[PDB]
Amino acid sequence: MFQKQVYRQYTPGFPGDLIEDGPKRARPGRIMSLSAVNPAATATGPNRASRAFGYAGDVSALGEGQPKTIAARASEVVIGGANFFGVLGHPKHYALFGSAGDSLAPSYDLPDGAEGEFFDMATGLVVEIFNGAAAALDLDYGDLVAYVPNNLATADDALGLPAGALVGFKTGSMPTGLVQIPNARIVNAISLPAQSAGNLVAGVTIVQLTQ
Amino acid sequence: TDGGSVFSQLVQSKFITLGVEKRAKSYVEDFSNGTAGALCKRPWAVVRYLGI
Amino acid sequence: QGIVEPAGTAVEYGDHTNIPLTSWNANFERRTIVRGELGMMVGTLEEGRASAIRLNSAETKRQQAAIGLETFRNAIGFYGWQSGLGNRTYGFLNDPNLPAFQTPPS
Amino acid sequence: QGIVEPAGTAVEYGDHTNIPLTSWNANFERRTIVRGELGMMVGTLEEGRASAI
Repeated sequence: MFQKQVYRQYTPGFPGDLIEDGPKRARPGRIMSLSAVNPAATATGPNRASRAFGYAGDVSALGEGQPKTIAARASEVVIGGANFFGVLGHPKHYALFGSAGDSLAPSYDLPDGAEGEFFDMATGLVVEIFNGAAAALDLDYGDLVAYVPNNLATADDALGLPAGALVGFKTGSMPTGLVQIPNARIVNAISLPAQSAGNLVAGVTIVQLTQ
Repeated sequence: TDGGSVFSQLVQSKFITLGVEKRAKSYVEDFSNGTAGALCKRPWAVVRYLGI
Repeated sequence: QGIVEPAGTAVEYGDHTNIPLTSWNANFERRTIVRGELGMMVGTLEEGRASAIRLNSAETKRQQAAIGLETFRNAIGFYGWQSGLGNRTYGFLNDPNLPAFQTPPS
Repeated sequence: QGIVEPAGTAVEYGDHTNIPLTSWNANFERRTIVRGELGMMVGTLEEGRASAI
C-alpha cells in the first residue's frame, strides 16, 4: 500500500522466516482439506503460513495391484491436527497461487494438495502469536505456547480462533482446550491488548525457539 | 530502480471513433475514450492543508 | 507496480553466538481502467430547419461529444471512480493512502 | 443576439448497451432604439440687436 511514513530503522523480520542460525529440523508434507476429516472439524481455518499442522496419514504406497512400488517416503498433514507435525514456514519457497477475489494480492494461504516445509527444531523462528482469555497479557522472555486443535469444543472456543493458531500462555495458567508444543519458549518479550469475540487482535511478530 | 514519479496520470486513449451507422431518415455516430486515474507512488513526499 | 521492503537488525558480537539473518518482502499494487462512451443522432428535417439560422446541427453535436468525454476524464483524475464500491481507480483528492489534511499556523 | 446552450453527458462503455445522445437549445435577446430631437428659432429684430455686441 506504499510507504506513508519514514522510520529510523527497518523491521527485524517477517513471520515464517528464520532469524537465527543453529540446530534445525524440517520435513516436507502434503496438505489435506478439512472436509476429509471424518468426525468433522469444529474449528476451521485456511492453510496459512506460520501455523501448526498435524499428522494425517501415509501416502507412500503408490499403487493398486498386488505388487506395489514404494518409490518415495511421503506424509500428509492437516491444519488443526492432534499429532504435532511442525510449523509451516519459509514463505520464499512457495508461490502466490492467487486469491478468490483477485490475483496478485498479499496472502499467506496455501491451496490444498500443495507441498510445504514444516519445522520441528529451530533456533529462531518469527511467528504470529495470539492471546487467550480476552484479557491483556504480557509474555516476557520465558512463557510457553500452544495451538488450537481441530476438535476444540465450541464451549472452550468462545473467542473465534483459527484452526491452527499459536497461542502463548504463562506457566501457571493455560486455556482449557489446547495442545502444548513440548520444549518451546517465547524468547522475545511482547505485549498484547485486550480481545473480544469477532475482534481478535492479530498480535505482533515474535521470535520462537521450537525445540 | 524506477524514477521518482510521485504523481502521474494514466491515460490509455483520448478520443476513439467507434463507427457510423446510416438509417433511412437519420444516422448515428459513437465515440469512446479510456483512462485509469492517478497514481501516487511516494505518499510521504506530499503535504496538504485543509485550512486555506 | 511492486515494492521491495528489506528487513534486518544487528546484535552484539560473540564467538559461539548464533547468527542473525536478514530478509525481504515484496508486494504489488494494481489500478483499474475505466472506459466511457457518447454518441449523437441527427434527423433530416431538423438538420434542414437548423440551417435556416446559419447553424450546423451535425457539427455542433459532434463537438459536444468530445467535450463530454474530456469532462469525464478530468473528473476521474481529481476524484476516483467508484472507490467506495471497491473499484481501484483513485484520484488526486481521493486516494486512501494519503497523509490527510492538516491545519495552517495562521 | 443569439445563444447556443449545448448539452450532453457520458456513460460507461458497453458492446451491446444503448448509446447516449447530445442536444442543444438556442435563445435570443433584443434591445430597443431611441431617438431624440432639438430645434431653434431666430427672430428678425433679435438677430440685428445680437450683432451689436
